[PDB]
Amino acid sequence: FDLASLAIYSFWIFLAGLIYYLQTENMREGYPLENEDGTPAANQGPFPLPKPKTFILPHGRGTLTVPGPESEDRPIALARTAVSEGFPHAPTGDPMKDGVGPASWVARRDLPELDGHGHNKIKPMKAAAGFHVSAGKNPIGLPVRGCDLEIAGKVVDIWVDIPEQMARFLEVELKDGSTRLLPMQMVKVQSNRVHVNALSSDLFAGIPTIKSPTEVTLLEEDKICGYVAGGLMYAAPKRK
Amino acid sequence: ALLSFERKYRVPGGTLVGGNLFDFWVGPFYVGFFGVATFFFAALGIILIAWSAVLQGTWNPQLISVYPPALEYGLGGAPLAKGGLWQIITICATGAFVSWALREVEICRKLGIGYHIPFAFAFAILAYLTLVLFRPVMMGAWGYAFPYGIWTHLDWVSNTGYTYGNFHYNPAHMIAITFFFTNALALALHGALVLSAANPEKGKEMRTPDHEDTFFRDLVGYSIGTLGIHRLGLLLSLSAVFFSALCMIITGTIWFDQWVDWWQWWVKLPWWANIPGGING
Amino acid sequence: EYQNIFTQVQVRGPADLGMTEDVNLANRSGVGPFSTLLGWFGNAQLGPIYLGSLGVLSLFSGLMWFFTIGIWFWYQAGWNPAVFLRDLFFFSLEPPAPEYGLSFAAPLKEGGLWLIASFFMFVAVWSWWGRTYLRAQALGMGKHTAWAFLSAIWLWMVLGFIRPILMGSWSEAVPYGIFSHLDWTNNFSLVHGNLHYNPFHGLSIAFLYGSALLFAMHGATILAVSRFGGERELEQIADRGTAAERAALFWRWTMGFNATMEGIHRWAIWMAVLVTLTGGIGILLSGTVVDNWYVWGQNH
Ligand code: BCL
Ligand code: BCL
Ligand code: BCL
Ligand SMILES: CC[C@H]1c2cc3[nH]c4c(c3C)C(=O)[C@H](C(=O)OC)c4c3nc(cc4[nH]c(cc(n2)[C@@H]1C)c(C(C)=O)c4C)[C@@H](C)[C@@H]3CCC(=O)OC/C=C(\C)CCC[C@H](C)CCC[C@H](C)CCCC(C)C
Ligand SMILES: COC1=C(OC)C(=O)C(C/C=C(\C)CC/C=C(\C)CC/C=C(\C)CC/C=C(\C)CC/C=C(\C)CC/C=C(\C)CCC=C(C)C)=C(C)C1=O
Ligand SMILES: COC(C)(C)C(=O)C/C=C(\C)CC/C=C(\C)CC/C=C(\C)CCCC/C(C)=C/CC[C@H](C)CC/C=C(\C)CCC=C(C)C
Ligand SMILES: CCCCCCCC/C=C\CCCCCCCC(=O)OC[C@H](O)CO
Ligand SMILES: CCCCCCCCCCCC[N+](C)(C)[O-]
Ligand SMILES: CCCCCCCCCCCC[N+](C)(C)[O-]
Ligand SMILES: CCCCCCCCCCCC[N+](C)(C)[O-]
Ligand SMILES: CCCCCCCCCCCC[N+](C)(C)[O-]
Ligand SMILES: CCCCCCCCCCCC[N+](C)(C)[O-]
Ligand SMILES: CCCCCCCCCCCC[N+](C)(C)[O-]
Ligand SMILES: CCCCCCCCCCCC[N+](C)(C)[O-]
Ligand SMILES: CCCCCCCCCCCC[N+](C)(C)[O-]
Ligand SMILES: [Cl-]
Ligand SMILES: [Fe+3]
Repeated sequence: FDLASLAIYSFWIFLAGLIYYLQTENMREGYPLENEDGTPAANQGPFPLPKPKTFILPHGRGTLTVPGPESEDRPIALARTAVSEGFPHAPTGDPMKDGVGPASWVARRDLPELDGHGHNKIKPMKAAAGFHVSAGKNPIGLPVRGCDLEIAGKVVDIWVDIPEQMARFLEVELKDGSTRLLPMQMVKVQSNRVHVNALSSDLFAGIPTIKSPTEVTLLEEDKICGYVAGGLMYAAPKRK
Repeated sequence: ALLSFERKYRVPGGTLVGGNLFDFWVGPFYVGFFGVATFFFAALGIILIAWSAVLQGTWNPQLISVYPPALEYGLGGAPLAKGGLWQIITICATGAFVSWALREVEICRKLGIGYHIPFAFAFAILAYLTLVLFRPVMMGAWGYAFPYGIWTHLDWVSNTGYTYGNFHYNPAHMIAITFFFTNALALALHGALVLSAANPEKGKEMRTPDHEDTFFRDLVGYSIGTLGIHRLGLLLSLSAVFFSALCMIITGTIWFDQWVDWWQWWVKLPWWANIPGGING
Repeated sequence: EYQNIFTQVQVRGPADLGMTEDVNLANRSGVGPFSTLLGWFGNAQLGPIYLGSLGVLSLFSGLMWFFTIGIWFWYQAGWNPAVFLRDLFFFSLEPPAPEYGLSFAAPLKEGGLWLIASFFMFVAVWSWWGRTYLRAQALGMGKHTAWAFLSAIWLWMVLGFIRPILMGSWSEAVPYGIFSHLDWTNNFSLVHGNLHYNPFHGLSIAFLYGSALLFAMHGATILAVSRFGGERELEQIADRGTAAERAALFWRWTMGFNATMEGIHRWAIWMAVLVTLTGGIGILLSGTVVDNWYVWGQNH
C-alpha cells in the first residue's frame, strides 16, 4: 500500500466520476430517449438526466434552460415501414419540400444571428460598407451551373459573416428574376462558372426563400442548407 | 430508442452495398453491409485471440500476447501457434478497421454530411498498416511487426527504438511529437475558449464569438477563427500521425545506424567541420 | 465536391477592433496588416494585441531567460559565430552539480547561470498565467483557459522546481538545450526503471493519443457539418440547429452515444488537461516514492 499504489487507485476513482459527469452533461439535448411513436422509452440507460442549467442569452433574446420539454415544433412527413423498431421511416411525399432526411431542418428562432454589438452577423456585401473580394476568384457575375450541367442563374452578390470576414452564401439570380441563397460550402467556384453538384438547375427555384432582401434568419439558414444538402441524395437521378 | 430529434433523419438510403437489405438500426447503432462485415471480422478476430490465450495457457488479459512469426519465417505463412494466429488476426483487424471506415461513409451519406470523419480515420489505419504490413514487408519478415499484447507491445516499442540508439534523434520523430504536443495544446485552448464564452462570469449574459476573437487578439494578437481552429485541429492530429508513419517506414529500411549519426551532415560540413572549440571541436 | 479545408474566396473589410467590455482600451495596440496567406486557412487579420503590465513583465522576463541561455551558448562557442551555428543544438546550460544541493551559491559557470535563467522563466510563465486570467476577466468570460493552462504549468513546475526540491538537489532539474533535454528525458527513464511501467505515464499517453483522436473527430465533424453553419458553436448551443443534430446522430449511429455542441468541449478540455495532470503526478513520484517502475509494477 505504498503512496504510488494509492495515487493510481485514487485517480481511477476520480476518472470514473469525471466520465459520469461528462456523460450527464452531454444529455442536455435530445433526452429523454423516445420510442419511435414519440412516447418516452422504458430503457433510458444508467446515467440520469442532468439538472437544468440556464444560459442568459445576450441582446435581450431571453434565456435557455436545458434540459427541458423537447419539441420538433413542425410536422414530419414520414411513416413507419416495420412494426418492429429499428427500421427506416419512409417519406410520405416529396422529402426535399417536406424537409426530412438529409433535407431536414430544425425549427430555430425566426431571427438573424447577431454579432457582439447587436447587429446582423450575416449581410449581403452590397450592404456591408467596405467589404470586398481580397483573394481568389470573385464569383459575382459568373453563371451558376447545376449537376445537370444546365445554368440556373448567375451570382449577383455575396453574403458575408462580418465578424469572421468570411463568405457564407452566394446570392443567385434565377431566370425568373428572383434570388436564392446558396451555402458557400456546397459550391465550387471555377474560372468561368460556379458549379453546384448538389442540385439540378431546375431545383434551384425550390430552395426556400427569405422574407427580407438584406437579412437571413436562423430558421431560413436551416431550411436553405438542409434543402441543398438533401439534393445529394434526392437529386441524384438527374446527376451526370 | 431515439433522441427527441432523431426520427426525421432515419430515412432509407445512402448505402453503398446491398440496397435496403442491411439498411436498419439495432438500437442506436446503424448496421449496413459494412456493419455486418465489421461484426464478422471483429468476432472472428476475438475468437482467435481467445484461442491464442488457450495455447498460451492463461486467461489473464494482462498476460495474453499474440506474437508474429519468427524472423526466420521471412514473409511466408507460419503455423497458428508459431505466428499464424497473429497473421490471421492482423487480416481480421484490417478488415474490421476498413469496414468501420466504410460504414462511417454510409452514415455520412444518409445524413447528407461531408466525409471528413472516415477520411481522418484512414490516417490511423495507415499508421497501423505501416507498422504491421508496410515496414515488415520492406524489411522482409513479419517478425518485425509488433506483438498483440497490452505490455509486450510496449516492450516492442522500447526494443525497436533502442536498436537505433535514442529514437528521439529521428528527425521525423521530432516533427511528429511536435504535432502531438501542439495538438493537445490547441485542443485544450479550443475547449476552454468555447466553455469560457458559453459559461461566462456569474451575473453575465452568454458571450458571443466576437468575445472569443477579442480574447485571443488581446492574448496573443491573433485569432484564427471559429472555422480555422477546426481545420487546424484536424490538421495537427493528422500531420502528427502522418509523420509518425513516416518516422517508422524509414527506420530499418533506408536508415540503419543510430539516429544521432544523422545529424552529422550538419556538424561535419567541411568548412566549420574542424574549427576548434565548441562541443564538437 | 468542395471540402472546406481552404477558403475559396477571401473577403476583407474594415478591421475588427473587438469587444470592449471592461478592457482598458489604453493598452490595446493599433491594428496590424491583413495576411492573405493566413486568409486561406483562417482569419487574415493581425492584431490588435493587449499589452499591460503583466504582458510587459512576462515579455521582458521571457527575453531575459532567452538572452541568458543565449550568452552561455555564445560562451560555449568561444564567441565564434561559425562554431555557434554548428553546435547550436548541442549547447546546454546545465543546473548546479549535486554537490551544491539546493544552494544558490553555485558559481555562474557551474549552475549559477542556470538558476538565473530559471528565475526569469519562472516570472515569465506565471505572469503570463495571470495574463490569461485577467484577459478573460476583463471580457466577463469564464476562466477555463487559465485553469487549463495550470495543468501545463503543473508538469513544468514538477520537472524543474517541485521534484528537484523534494530530491534535495537542483541537479535533478532539466537542462536548457535542444539535444541535452532529449538526453535528460532518456536518462530519466533508464534511471527509474523504464517509464513505460509508470501507470501515470501510460495514462498520460492515453490522453495524448486521445487528444489527437478527439480533435480529428471534432475537427472533421465540424467541417462535415459546416455546410449547415456548424462552426458557429455558441449559437448552436443556444439554439440547436440541424448541424448539431446531424453531428450527434453520426456518432450515435457509429459508436452508440454522442455529445452535445457544448458537452463535446468538456470532453476536449479534460482530454487535454489530463495529459499534463497525470504526467506531472508520474514524474513527481519517480525517485521520491518509486525507484524502479518495472519492479514496482511486478508487485501490483
Ligand atoms: C524507448 C522508446 C522510444 C521510442 C520509440 C518509438 C517507436 C519504436 C515508435 C514510436 C512512435 C511514436 N512515438 Mg516515440 N519513442 C520514444 C519516445 C517518445 C516520446 C517521449 C516524450 O519521450 C514521445 C512524445 C514519442 C512519440 C511518438 C509518436 C510520434 C508515435 C506514436 C503515435 C503513433 O504513431 O500513432 C499512430 C496511431 C496508431 C498506430 C493507432 C491505430 C489505431 C487503429 C486504426 C484502430 C484500433 C482500434 C481498436 C483495436 C479498437 C478497440 C475498440 C474498443 C471499443 C475500445 N516517443 C523513445 C525514445 N516511438 C511509433 C510510431 O511512429 O508509429 C507509427 C513507433 O512505432
Ligand atoms: C502508437 C505507437 C505504438 C504504441 C505505443 C503505446 C504506448 C507507448 C502506450 C500505449 C498504450 C496503449 N495502447 Mg498501444 N501502441 C501502438 C498500437 C496500439 C493499437 C493498435 C491496434 O495499433 C492499440 C489498439 C493499442 C492500444 C493501447 C492501449 C492498451 C493503451 C491506451 C491507448 C489509448 O488510450 O489510446 C488513445 C485512445 C483512446 C483514449 C480511445 C479508447 C481506446 C481504448 C483504450 C482501446 C483499448 C484496446 C484494447 C485494450 C485492445 C483490443 C481489445 C479487443 C477486444 C481484443 N496500441 C503502437 C505499436 N501504446 C499505453 C498503455 O498504458 O499501454 C498499456 C502506453 O503507455
Ligand atoms: C526514453 C524516453 C522515455 C520517456 C520519458 C519521459 C519523460 C522523462 C517524460 C515523459 C513524458 C511524456 N511522454 Mg514519455 N517516454 C518514453 C516513451 C513515450 C512514448 C512512446 C511512443 O513510447 C510516448 C507517446 C510518450 C509520451 C509522453 C507524453 C504523454 C508525456 C509528455 C506530456 C506533454 O505534453 O509534455 C509537454 C508539456 C510540457 C513540457 C509542459 C510545458 C508547459 C510550460 C509552462 C510552457 C513553457 C513555455 C515556454 C516559455 C516556451 C515559450 C514558447 C513561445 C512560442 C515563445 N513517451 C520513453 C519510455 N516521457 C512526461 C510525463 O509526464 O511523463 C509521465 C515526462 O516528463
Ligand atoms: C489519425 C488521428 C487519430 C485518430 C483518429 C480517429 N480514430 C478513429 C476515428 C478517427 C477520426 C474514427 O472515426 C473512429 C471512431 O469511431 O472513433 C470513435 C476511430 C477509432 N479509433 C480508435 C482507436 C484508436 N485510435 C488511435 C489513434 C488515432 N485515432 C490517431 C491519433 C489509437 C491510439 C493507440 O492512439 C487508438 C487505440 C477506435 C476507438 C475507433 C475505431 C474502432 C474500430 O475500428 O472498430 C472496429 C473494430 C472493432 C470493433 C474491434 C476489432 C478487433 C480486432 C479484430 C482484434 C484486435 C486486434 C488488435 C490489433 C489488438 C491490439 C491490442 C494491443 C495493441 C494491446
Ligand atoms: C460537435 O459534434 C460532435 C458530437 O455531437 C454533438 C459528438 O457526439 C462527437 C463524438 C464525441 C464524443 C461523444 C466524446 C467521447 C468520445 C471519445 C472520448 C472518443 C473515444 C471513444 C470510445 C472509447 C468509444 C468507442 C466505441 C465503439 C468503437 C463502439 C463499440 C462497437 C460495437 C458495439 C459494435 C458496432 C456495431 C455494429 C457493427 C452493428 C451491429 C452488428 C450486427 C451484425 C447486428 C464529436 C466528435 C463531435 O464533434
Ligand atoms: C543571436 O543569439 C542570441 C544570443 C541573441 C540568442 O538569443 C540565442 C538564444 C537561443 C538560441 C535560445 C535557445 C533556447 C533553448 C535551447 C531553450 C530550450 C529549453 C528547453 C529544452 C526546456 C527546458 C525547461 C525545463 C526546466 C528545467 C525549466 C525550469 C522552470 C522551473 C519551474 C523554474 C525553477 C526555478 C528555480 C530553480 C529558481 C528560480 C526562482 C524561483 C522563485 C523558483
Ligand atoms: C500568427 C502571428 C501571431 C503569433 C501567434 C501566437 C502563437 C500562438 C501559438 C500557439 C497557439 C495556437 C492558437 C490556436 C488555438 C485557438 C483556440 C480557439 O478556439 O480559437 C478559435 C478562435 O480564435 C475563436 O473565435
Ligand atoms: C493519496 C492521494 C494521492 C493523490 C491522488 C491524485 C488523484 C486526483 C487527481 C485529480 C486532481 C483534481 N483536480 C485538481 C484535477 O480537480
Ligand atoms: C479523488 C476521488 C474523486 C471521486 C469523484 C470525482 C468526481 C469529479 C469529477 C469532476 C467534476 C467537474 N466539475 C464539476 C468540478 O466541474
Ligand atoms: C473513453 C470513455 C468512453 C465512456 C463512454 C460512456 C458513455 C456511454 C453512454 C451510453 C448510454 C447512452 N444512451 C445509450 C442511453 O444514449
Ligand atoms: C483485408 C486485406 C488486407 C491485407 C492486410 C493484412 C496483412 C496481414 C499479414 C499477412 C499475413 C498473410 N500471409 C500468410 C501472406 O503471411
Ligand atoms: C484505408 C481505408 C479507406 C476507407 C476510408 C476512406 C474514406 C474516404 C472518404 C470518401 C471521399 C469521397 N469524396 C467526398 C472525396 O468524393
Ligand atoms: C488543474 C486543471 C483543472 C481543470 C480545468 C477544468 C475547467 C473547469 C473549471 C470551470 C471554471 C469556472 N469559473 C467560475 C472559474 O469560470
Ligand atoms: C476523458 C476520457 C478518458 C478516457 C479514459 C482512457 C483510459 C485508458 C486506459 C489506459 C490504461 C493505463 N494503465 C493504467 C494500464 O497504465
Ligand atoms: C473502454 C471504452 C468503452 C466504450 C464502450 C461504449 C459503448 C457504446 C455505448 C452503448 C450504449 C448502447 N446501449 C445498448 C447500452 O443503450
Ligand atoms: Cl497584460
Ligand atoms: Fe468546437
